[PDB]
Amino acid sequence: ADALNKLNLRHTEILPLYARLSNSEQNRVFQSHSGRRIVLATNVAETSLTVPGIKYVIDPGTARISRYSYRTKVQRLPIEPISQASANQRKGRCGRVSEGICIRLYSEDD
RNA sequence: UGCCAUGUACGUCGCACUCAAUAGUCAGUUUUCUGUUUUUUUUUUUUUUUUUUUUUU
Repeated sequence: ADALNKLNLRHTEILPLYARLSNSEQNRVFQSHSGRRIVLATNVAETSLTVPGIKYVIDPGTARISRYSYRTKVQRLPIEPISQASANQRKGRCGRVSEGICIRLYSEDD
């Protein structure tokens, strides 16, 4: 968000979404606008909220995932590449209203 | 308190100071660094920093 607001794209506003987000802000994601909104979201939008009015989707293929190992006896949440099913879900999150394009910031072999 | 017999033997002398000067043996390639003063103090205690994610009579 700071990088995009430093970029200052014309007729474009920057909109976040995550789990700890305010209820009012989560409704402001849902409300209308004028122009283009670049939404930066997480597994919340991957799974639950179904943010509307999205044309294209960027998948870096990256998510923290909870984990619990026997050596450390402690819950961790490492940064791991998302699955094929997670990639397919993030891909399908954009073809709701019209034609969708999923730009994945990694390789097809990967 | 009177007397004491006669002749009877002599000379001259020495001492010192000393002694010097002597044989043969030629030569050693070119070039080089090395070098000097001056400000001096070198050294002084620090700190809290980010967030997958989702459900429970």
